[PDB]
Parts: sequence; structure tokens; C-alpha cells
Amino acid sequence: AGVGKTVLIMELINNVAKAHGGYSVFAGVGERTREGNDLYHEMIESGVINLKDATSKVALVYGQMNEPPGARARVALTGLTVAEYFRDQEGQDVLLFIDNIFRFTQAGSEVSALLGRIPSAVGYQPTLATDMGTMQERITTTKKGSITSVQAIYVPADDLT
Amino acid sequence: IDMEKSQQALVQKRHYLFDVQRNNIAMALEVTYRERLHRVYREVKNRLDYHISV
Amino acid sequence: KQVAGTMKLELAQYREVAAFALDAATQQLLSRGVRLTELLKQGQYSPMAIEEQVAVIYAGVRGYLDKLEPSKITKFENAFLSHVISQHQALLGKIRTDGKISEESDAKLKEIVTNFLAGF
Amino acid sequence: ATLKDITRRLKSIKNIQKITKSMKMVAAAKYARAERELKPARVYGVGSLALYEKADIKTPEDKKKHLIIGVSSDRGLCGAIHSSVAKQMKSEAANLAAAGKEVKIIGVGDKIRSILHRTHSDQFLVTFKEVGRRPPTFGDASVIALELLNSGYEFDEGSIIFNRFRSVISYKTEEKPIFSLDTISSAESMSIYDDIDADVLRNYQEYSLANIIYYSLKESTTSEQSARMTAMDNASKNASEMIDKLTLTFNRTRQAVITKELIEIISGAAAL
Amino acid sequence: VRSSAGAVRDAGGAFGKREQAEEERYFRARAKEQLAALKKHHENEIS
Amino acid sequence: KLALKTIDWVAFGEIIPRNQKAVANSLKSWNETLTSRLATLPEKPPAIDWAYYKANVAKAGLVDDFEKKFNALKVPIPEDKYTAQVDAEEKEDVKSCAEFLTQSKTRIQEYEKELEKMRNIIPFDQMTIEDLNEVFPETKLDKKKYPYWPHRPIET
Repeated sequence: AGVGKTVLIMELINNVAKAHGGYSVFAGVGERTREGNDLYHEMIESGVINLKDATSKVALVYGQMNEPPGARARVALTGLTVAEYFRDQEGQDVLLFIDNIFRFTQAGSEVSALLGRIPSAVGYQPTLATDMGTMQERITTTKKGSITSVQAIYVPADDLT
Repeated sequence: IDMEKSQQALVQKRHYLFDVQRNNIAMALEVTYRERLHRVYREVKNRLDYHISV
Repeated sequence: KQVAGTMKLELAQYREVAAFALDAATQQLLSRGVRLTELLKQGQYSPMAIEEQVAVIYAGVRGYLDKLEPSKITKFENAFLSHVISQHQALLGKIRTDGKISEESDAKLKEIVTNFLAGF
Repeated sequence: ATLKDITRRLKSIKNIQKITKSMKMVAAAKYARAERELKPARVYGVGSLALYEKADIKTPEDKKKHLIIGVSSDRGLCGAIHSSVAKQMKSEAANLAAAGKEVKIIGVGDKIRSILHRTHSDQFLVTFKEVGRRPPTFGDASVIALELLNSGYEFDEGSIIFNRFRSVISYKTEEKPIFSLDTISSAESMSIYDDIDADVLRNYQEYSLANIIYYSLKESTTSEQSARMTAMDNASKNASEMIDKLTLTFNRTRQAVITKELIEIISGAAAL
Repeated sequence: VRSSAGAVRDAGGAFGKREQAEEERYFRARAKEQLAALKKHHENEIS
Repeated sequence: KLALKTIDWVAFGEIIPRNQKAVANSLKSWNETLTSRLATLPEKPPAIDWAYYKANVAKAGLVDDFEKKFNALKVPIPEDKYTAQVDAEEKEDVKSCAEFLTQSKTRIQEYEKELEKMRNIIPFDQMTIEDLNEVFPETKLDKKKYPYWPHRPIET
């Protein structure tokens, strides 16, 4: 926390997304709502989000950290679905920014104990790897389209292990 | 000559030490007077607060 | 915003070379860092008006306190506050109302600090 | 602390111990070389001092100009080498000034300058650095003597303080007097020496100054290398004791963490 | 349990800060010297 | 009530003889502490809510008596007896304006006299040894102590 994940991802949106022909998607998963509003207004100012015409180049999905775990565990899938559609039917390049994709895991962990599952190594659900794989495996560049996925991943207490 | 001229220049403003002393004495008397005022005020309000608390 | 920025840079540089205690440049860098450090101390339940904080930090960061010892900086801070709060209430009101250190305000601040430093 | 704090501390101390062992080995090699080079310089310097102790020269008791030279190095981590020398220098300078003299100081090595830069900061005639990087040569002593003579502080009496190397584990701090030709000319023991005007004697004094400085350099470097070897050995030993204690603590903490996580899992499993 | 390179400054204990300062002071000195030389070269190359 | 004459301090510190700085610094500090105290005290003693208060007490007569006694009774005020140092001011006028001024001005007068005397002298290429003897009494060769030629101690 406090190292530059959000600033770096905003910088990437500033560079790549602004000068990118294809569409773009931003799924804010379990992050501060202040930042969601700041991004909305910064995008409106830059022009990627146009409130007047139909020339907007970014679709936003928000599941911020005031939501109950059920919504945080699924907003990533909602943003991923929007990106998947733009990949397949539109048959075009897509960007997909997620911030953070650790809140998906964490939100999955906040309900596992109440669903009757014994916990795993460190208070995590037994299905951590499978639950994360069944999501990260739809964010891919198939032969029908191409998703460039940038993910911010919180590392609790700087512990990379 | 210039040394003497500078000494004379300082003669003019010699009086500031007395000026400081006067300011100090006057404002010290003023401080004591204000302390007396506030002390009577505080004691009387505590005095009467006794009765209301009772 | 004007003053705390330079103060932030000065403390950031000071914290790097602090673990020890030669040349004039780095010796003065440590001196300024220490002066600012003892400037930031404070008591309990005595918060300061923003303009007063600006005055103190401006005095400290503009090389004025670099002459004083670092054990006397608290004495300065306190006496300077007491002096300004009465003699120069007008300048503090100006800084609060206009919300910036204008050129005339800066020149005043300069002369007040220069006079007070010697007179102490 | 927590397990990560202990792990980081343990790794740091292990690195420190490795480094101190390597430095002890390097210092030991340099010490062996320094002793080897010190034997001949020992005979040479003792010979150069021969005259004054054979023709007993008493310094005049009516002169105020004195010179203090203190030989050390730039390198640290040598224990109480620079400390002893600086302590004795300030002792002697205080005594001289209490006797009403006009003392100066030459510092051969930074650490001497630093130790004496708070007090005696104004008596520094000149100081020399870059000592200790390579073994001292006669070139260094010639340069020091040349810059002492060139800098026109004609002194009336002198002293040099260096750490005489006794043994691989011990050293002593000495004070070898230095005389100016004013004292050699007017010494009755010197009336026996033949073919001696006041010019050959001046060249002789300049050479003897170079000789004594070189002797002190060799003794000081030998003692300093010995002290650095000893200091590094002791530091490595202390790091080893600290590593043992921290390894015990780390093992306790690792087991405690395993037990804590396992009990959390068990409680969660049984609390369904 | 092993040790790795660059661990003294990873712990951040006393030795870490001591090393950081021992580096920073030296390189501030060298930067000052190099800046002086750069100014001298600037002046000497105007003509 | 309060209007304190302003001071210059760097100016003030120029007028303390070394034998008198030990009292000057103490006076400065005492001024500092007293000024801080005065700043501490408020501009006025706060008011009193007699109506509400006497409405919140049973023996309203007793509180009324206290209120009236408060109104009638006032507080004293010190005097300038401790300001006897008034006298000192006049004494200073003597040194500053009568004594020191006068002898200083006379010494000036003499220094001028000497200066214009030393500035109006013939070019040295036209002067004579008697002239040096008179302009500079330092070039005189005292015959009272060196009657014989050269009247100098030749070792010179």
C-alpha cells in the first residue's frame, strides 16, 4: 500500500488508452470510491468519456470497498464480461484495467467460512487457486480478439510470498 | 574623528535602556491589576457555584 | 503550500545524511535540517493558527535560524509568536484574508524576522 | 519481533560476519608484509637516532616554539590507535601551553585531524592525508619533512608521537624528541665533533628529521595493521555470538508461527 | 536459513542507516567537485 | 489604557558597557516573561450572568447581596513608587548631553586643529630640518641625553 499502483495504472491509462484505437474497460474492484470519482472526472476532462456524443472510448464498472463481499467477488467478472464481448463480437483490440485483483480473492475469503469450508494456509478459502484461475483464464488473447490486461495486485504487508 | 562622531551618534539614542525600563514597569503594574480583577472574578464565581452545586 | 514545500525538500535531504554527525555545504544542510526539526515540535492543547504556522516555518526555512543554537529554537519560536501576535496582528490578518505570502507580505515578514532575530 | 524482522536481522548479521572475517584475513596479510618491511627500517631508524642518545642533547629551557607531530592513518576500525595518539598529543600540548610555550601540530592522517578538530583546531601547521592506503615509503617521510621545513615555522623544540609496535597483540605510544640546529650548535657535547660548521649541521638536521618521520611511519603502520587484525577478529567473534542468539530466537519464532497457524486452522475446522 | 547480498540495507537497522549516510555524504562531496569542474569547463569553453 | 512605546533591540544592545550587560540581559528576559504574561491575560474580564444565576438559586437575597456588594466594591491599583528610577533619567542628561558631549566636542575641535595643521605644510622638497623638528617632535635629537654627535645611538 502506498507504493504507486494506482498512480502507475492511471499513468498507463493516460498513455496507452488515450492513443489507442480500440475500446477500453476499467473494472474498479474493491478500491476507494474517492478514486473512482477522481477517475470519472479525469476521464471526462481528457475526453475518453464524452457525456454529449456517442464517442466514448471507455466503459467503467465499479464494485468499490463499501459493497458487501458478494459484489466485490463479482464486479471483476462483470468487467471481464464487458471486455470479453468487446473482444469477440466487436472483433477488435481491447484494454482491461483492474484495481485491485486482490480484492476479488479477499472478498471470496470473507464468505468462505460462512459457506461451510475449512480455511486454508492463512485464513484463505480452500478454493483460492481454482477461484482465481477460473477468472484469470478468461482474460486472454484468443485468435478472435485481443485483450491487454493490466492488473493491480495488493500485496498484504509487502509480503510477496 | 570618526570614532568620536560615532560615539556622539550613540549618545543621542543612549535613552533606550530607560525607555525599556519604563515600559516594563508600567506593563508589570498593568499585569498585576488585571490579575487582581480576574482573581476577584474567579473567586466570586466559584463562591456562588458552591451554592448552585448545593 | 509555498513554504512547506521547501521545508519538505530540506527535511527530505537532511534525513538522508543524518545518521552521522564536514564540508560547508553538507554541514549547513544538517544545520538547516536540525533547525527545522526543532521547529516542528509543539506542546499539548495549544494548536496554532495557520498564519502563525506559516510565519514560524518561513522564519525557520529562510536561513534565519541557522545562526542560532538548536537548543534555543523553542525559545525563539515561542517569543517570536508572542511578539507577532501583538505587534503585527495586521500582517497575520493580511496573510489569513489574502491566503498567500504576497510580495509585500514577504518583504514585511523579512524585515520583522531580521529585526527580531538580532533583538533576542 | 515478528518472523520477518528476525529473518532480516539474522541475514544482515551473517553478511557483517562474513565481511569482518574477510577483512581480518586481509589485515593479517598486510601485517605480515608490514613486519617484514619493518625490520630493516627498524635498524635504519635506530641508527639515525644513535647520535642524539650518544651525544646527550638537552633542549634549551628558554625557548617557546614547539612542534608536535602525531602519526596515524586515515583508515578506521583499528581500535584505540588514533585515540591513544590524540590523547597523548592533547596531554603534551596542554602541558606545554601551561608552561608558557607556543605549540603547533602536524597531523599525519585524517583521524588525528578529526579527533583534534574540536580543540586545537587552530594550531594545525599542516596535516597530511592519504596515509594507510599503501605502505609508507621514504618518499612519504621526505615529503612530510619537506613541507614541515618549507612552511616557515622555525620551531625551537619538537616531539613525535607514534604507536611503537611491541608485539602482534600489543603496542606502545612513544614520544621521540626532535631538535632544531639551534640546540645542536650550542651543546657542549657537540664540541667534540670535528669538521662541523653550521651548514653541514643544517643538512644533517634536515636529513635526521626525514629519518625520524620515516621510522615513525613504519612503526605506526605495523601497529595499526596489527590492531586492525585484532579488532576485526573480535568483531567477527561478537557477530558470531549474536548470530547464535538470533538463530535460537528465529527457531523459536518459526515453531511458534507454525503452531499458531495450525491452531487457527484447527479452530476454524472444529467451529463449523 | 541463509544470507543474501544487499541484506544489511534490507534490515534497515542501525547498520543500514549508517551505510546509507556513509554513501550519501561521499557522493554529495563528489557531486560538488564534479559540479565545480563542470562550471570551470563551461566558462573555459565559451570562447 | 495601554500604549507602549516601541523599541529597537539591536539598537538597544549597542548602549551597554561590558560591566553592565549582566543586568541588561536579565532586564531583557524579565521584559520577555512579563510581555508573554500580558499576552496571556485577556483583554477584559468576562461578564457575569446575574439574572440567570439569581434565577437558579434559592436564597436569591444572598446572591443579590453579593451582586450589589460586587457592584459597589472596586479593586485597588499600584503606584509609581517603584518607578523612582525617574531620577536616573536626569542624571543621564548630564553625561550624554552635558559632560560626555562637551569634552567629546572639545576633543573633536583639537583633532581638527591638528588635522588642518598637518595638512598645510610645504612640499618636502622645500623643507628644512628645523621644520621637521617642529612639525614632528619625534625627529628631534635630544642633546640633553646625546650631546655628542650624531646625538643618535649609532646602533640605530
